[PDB]
Amino acid sequence: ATPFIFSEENSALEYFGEMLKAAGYNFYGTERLYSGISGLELEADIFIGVVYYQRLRHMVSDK
Amino acid sequence: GGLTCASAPQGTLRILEGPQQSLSGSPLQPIPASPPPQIPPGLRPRFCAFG
Repeated sequence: ATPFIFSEENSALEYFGEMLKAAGYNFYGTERLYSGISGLELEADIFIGVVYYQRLRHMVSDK
Repeated sequence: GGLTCASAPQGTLRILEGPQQSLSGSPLQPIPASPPPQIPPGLRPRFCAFG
């Protein structure tokens, strides 16, 4: 994810959507979910993925 | 028998030592530009549906 490595001509979304479509998923990164409460396939297909979360040092236990 | 002022100099020479410029080649980088990130060949799906 180095800055300034992907231009307007070579886009990042194009690159990673091709990567995804090469794995059987869809270009735009949306997979369609079901509702865990009603059990029905939601009408909109959701955008899901893997992101890196940090946990901050500020906790309600200290404030 | 003493030293007297003589005629004013007619000119001055100033010497300095200087080397010269080479041709402009402008060789910017060993491996140049920002080489683009790219597709691993073939890849293949690493996941299948159930059923």
